[PDB]
Amino acid sequence: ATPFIFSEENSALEYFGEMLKAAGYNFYGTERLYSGISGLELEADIFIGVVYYQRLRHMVSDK
Amino acid sequence: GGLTCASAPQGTLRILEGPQQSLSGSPLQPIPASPPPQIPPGLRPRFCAFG
Repeated sequence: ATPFIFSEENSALEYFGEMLKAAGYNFYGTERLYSGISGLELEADIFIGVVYYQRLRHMVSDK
Repeated sequence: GGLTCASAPQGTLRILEGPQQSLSGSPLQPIPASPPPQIPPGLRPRFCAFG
């Protein structure tokens, strides 16, 4: 994810959507979910993925 | 028998030592530009549906 490595001509979304479509998923990164409460396939297909979360040092236990 | 002022100099020479410029080649980088990130060949799906 180095800055300034992907231009307007070579886009990042194009690159990673091709990567995804090469794995059987869809270009735009949306997979369609079901509702865990009603059990029905939601009408909109959701955008899901893997992101890196940090946990901050500020906790309600200290404030 | 003493030293007297003589005629004013007619000119001055100033010497300095200087080397010269080479041709402009402008060789910017060993491996140049920002080489683009790219597709691993073939890849293949690493996941299948159930059923």
